[PDB]
Amino acid sequence: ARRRRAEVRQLQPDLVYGDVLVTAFINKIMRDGKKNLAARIFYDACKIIQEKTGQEPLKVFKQAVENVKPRMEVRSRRVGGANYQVPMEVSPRRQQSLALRWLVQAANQRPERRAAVRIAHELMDAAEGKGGAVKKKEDVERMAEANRAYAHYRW
Amino acid sequence: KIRIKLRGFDHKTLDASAQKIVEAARRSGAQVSGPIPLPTRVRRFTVIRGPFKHKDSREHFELRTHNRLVDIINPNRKTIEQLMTLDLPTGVEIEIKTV
Amino acid sequence: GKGDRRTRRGKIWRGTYGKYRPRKK
Amino acid sequence: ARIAGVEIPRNKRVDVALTYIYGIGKARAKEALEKTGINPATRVKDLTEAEVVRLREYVENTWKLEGELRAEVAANIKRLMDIGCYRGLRHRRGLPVRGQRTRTNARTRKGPRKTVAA
Amino acid sequence: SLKKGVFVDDHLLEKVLELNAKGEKRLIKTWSRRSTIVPEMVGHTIAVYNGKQHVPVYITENMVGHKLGEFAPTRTYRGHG
Amino acid sequence: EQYYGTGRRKEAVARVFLRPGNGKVTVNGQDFNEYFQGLVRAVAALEPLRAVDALGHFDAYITVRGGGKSGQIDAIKLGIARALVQYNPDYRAKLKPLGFLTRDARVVERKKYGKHKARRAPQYSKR
Amino acid sequence: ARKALIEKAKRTPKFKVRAYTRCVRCGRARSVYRFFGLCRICLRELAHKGQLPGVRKASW
RNA sequence: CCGGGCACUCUAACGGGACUGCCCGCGAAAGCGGGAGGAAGGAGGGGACGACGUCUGGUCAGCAUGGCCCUUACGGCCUGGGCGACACACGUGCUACAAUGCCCACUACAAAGCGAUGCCACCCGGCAACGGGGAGCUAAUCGCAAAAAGGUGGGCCCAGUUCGGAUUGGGGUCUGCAACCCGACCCCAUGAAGCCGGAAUCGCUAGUAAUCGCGGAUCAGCCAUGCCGCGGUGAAUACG
Ligand SMILES: [Mg+2]
Ligand SMILES: [Mg+2]
Ligand SMILES: [Mg+2]
Ligand SMILES: [Mg+2]
Ligand SMILES: [Mg+2]
Ligand SMILES: [Mg+2]
Ligand SMILES: [Mg+2]
Ligand SMILES: [Mg+2]
Ligand SMILES: [Mg+2]
Ligand SMILES: [Mg+2]
Ligand SMILES: [Mg+2]
Ligand SMILES: [Mg+2]
Ligand SMILES: [Mg+2]
Ligand SMILES: [Mg+2]
Ligand SMILES: [Mg+2]
Ligand SMILES: [Mg+2]
Ligand SMILES: [Mg+2]
Ligand SMILES: [Mg+2]
Ligand SMILES: [Mg+2]
Ligand SMILES: [Zn+2]
Repeated sequence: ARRRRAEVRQLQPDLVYGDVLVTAFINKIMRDGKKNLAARIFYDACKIIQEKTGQEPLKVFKQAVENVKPRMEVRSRRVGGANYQVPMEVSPRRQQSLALRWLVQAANQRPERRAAVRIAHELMDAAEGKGGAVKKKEDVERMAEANRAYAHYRW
Repeated sequence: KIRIKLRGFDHKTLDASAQKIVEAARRSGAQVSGPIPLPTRVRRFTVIRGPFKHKDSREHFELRTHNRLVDIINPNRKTIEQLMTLDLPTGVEIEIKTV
Repeated sequence: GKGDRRTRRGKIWRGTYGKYRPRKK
Repeated sequence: ARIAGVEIPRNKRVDVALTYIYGIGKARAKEALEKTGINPATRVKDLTEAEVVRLREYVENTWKLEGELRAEVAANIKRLMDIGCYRGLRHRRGLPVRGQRTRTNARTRKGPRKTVAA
Repeated sequence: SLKKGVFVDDHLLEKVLELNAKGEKRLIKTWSRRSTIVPEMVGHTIAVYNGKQHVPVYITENMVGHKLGEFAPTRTYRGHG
Repeated sequence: EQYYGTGRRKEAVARVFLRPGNGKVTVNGQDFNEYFQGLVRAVAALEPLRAVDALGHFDAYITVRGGGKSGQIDAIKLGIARALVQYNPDYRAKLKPLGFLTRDARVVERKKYGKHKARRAPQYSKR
Repeated sequence: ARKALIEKAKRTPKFKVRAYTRCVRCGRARSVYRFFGLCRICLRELAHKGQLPGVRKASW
């Protein structure tokens, strides 16, 4: 992105729940370009967010995402002297992306054998706040805690 | 019921041939239904550009057979004689049959 | 997987036909 | 229960649990299942000692298996060596028998690598 | 493999069928390693060619379906050290 | 007696016949949901219906060939887009901001010698 | 290639397996197009001067 | 399929079409942003295209060609061998280590190319490779053809396994004068390492990367996982 401000890919909203953030999440379950698998997995998750939980699975999603969204993180800057770790808050765009990603990555670490139950339970456990994907969020905000020392080098 | 099959490697002369046979027939006789392009069949060669070894860097070429069909329903002995003697093709090929 | 010649996937990949990928249509 | 040699398979499926015998698998399994007329989708755990004896007695009798099979493949190889033949040398020296290439990876038949200097 | 087949070069198949009914048998050198061996080859001593020279090979009955070149190896090894 | 449109996405070609009725849709002599049964994006084929509010106003006769199931679908989308705009072409009004009147120029980029897939390049070595 | 080689390629008999395409400009055995009877270097050479009928360099 | 029309799809030639030509903003202009156009904008995406020169770059083994050199041989023909060797070391790749996965069944949707010294429908024999028969096509007119992933249904239940198919034993098929060295393919058996890979390191900015299949050139056959192409599905992310 030498010349450009490198503008963002605009995603076609969902078919069923009618939302951009779903599709953006769908894509992240998609190994090797299979969307069918992606959505048939994801949608089966809400099948599981239902007979299991009484709430309204879309609402879980928008919340578990908001819980997993990192408020500040630590990236690096080269200065006179060493390369440092500087705390900055994550852009709105980046919050989203990181959240979507951890969601899945934690999700596929859980032991439960079938794909859609992993995303079910993680998206549940995330919503309620006790998620492994949320550990990462906290743990990232925690790194920005420690280096609040070098906070004066931010751009 | 007599059909003419046209081939050649250049469509600039091919079409210019099929055009002549149209009024070597139309004006010159019974009804002959206009020139219909058949799909082009393409032989292609992709070859290494230099004599020794540079295996990326290939030039490629193609040889294109273009086909042009024209049908003739009803025979006139002026159409026939025109289509025999009055031939003005060059690198174009031509065929005909009763069936 | 594509390397088991004793299955449909193998045979296809190898381009061949046999008891594990019989020719029919 | 146990078929030729000892070879106890168990639980699982039946037509699968038959592979676990030396000399048998896939095909030879799905075969003896309908030639003793037994359901393959049944699990060796449960079934009549009847369908068990039909099953053992067929297999053990039709073709040769772990004990005598191994010793038969054994004896073939012995014959290939000591006759002096070329397939025999490649058994003698532990190297690949059917074409292929020893300048690089033969590993399965060469062992782990034994590095040397340059 | 072949079967409607079983190929043997006529060169030695001659001199072998010959060494059966002659009553006498001795040392015979062929360049034919492509051929197959036996039954009337057995007991004979043939010298096959590896590209370099003719190697004597004594013929017995479990050498049967094998080509002659199997008993006359082309390379030379003896390892590295 | 009916209305028509043309659409194509990526080597797939769609012919769309729109005549009014219950809203029954037919694809290649098949109920829409038999031919496309069990495919996520199928119902996005007719957006501009719902977008122009004609719901159970039109039946559909559609033929389609070329490309693959999922590109055919966006091709049918341009059919409905273009057909609907034949009947009362004030429907330009809300179609084009939704984008439904544009054809997707996006296709397979070719393959290039010395490359692998046409962008994808052979692994660098240096040694 | 050498002469006896460009030659022997034409004396085709004895076991028709041994016959092999050799280019009719070079003597070149490798990469000889069946159509032209030309090796890959000559076909690029003749195609360029317009001496190959209806043969143009493509692109797309 | 027939009558019938070519309207549409398409086929393949010829033109059209976007030029920052219009509007507001900036600006001295060139341009820059933004707008509404329209299928398309700010060179629409992709080719072909590679300055004076550089690397005493590459190639006397495609060819040509100065000089040197061999002349019953440094030339020429053959049979066989070798280029395929294996303690090891590197590059580029294919297949994986599995449950967004494997198997079986049923069921869909492509493009580009090849073929009457060939491609081979359909019937029969064979578990099969294949072999008998045998029609159509000088080929948008018949054939290669099944596209695969996908879809539906059923099974496997986390196991070195219905993962993975390396190795090896036996049995055959086809080409070819001939498959020991050195072939490809089918079947039965065998089932190895492998549970995401140290230091290190490659590609990719959109119809791309991943992933799935298909054709062709060479070619008797084939060690193709290679190469040159074709379309199916189809992300992520660029503060800077
Ligand atoms: Mg397997
Ligand atoms: Mg087109
Ligand atoms: Mg592709
Ligand atoms: Mg390369
Ligand atoms: Mg010369
Ligand atoms: Mg040859
Ligand atoms: Mg040749
Ligand atoms: Mg230019
Ligand atoms: Mg130099
Ligand atoms: Mg020789
Ligand atoms: Mg080599
Ligand atoms: Mg070898
Ligand atoms: Mg490879
Ligand atoms: Mg182990
Ligand atoms: Mg060999
Ligand atoms: Mg495991
Ligand atoms: Mg690795
Ligand atoms: Mg071939
Ligand atoms: Mg291929
Ligand atoms: Zn040449």
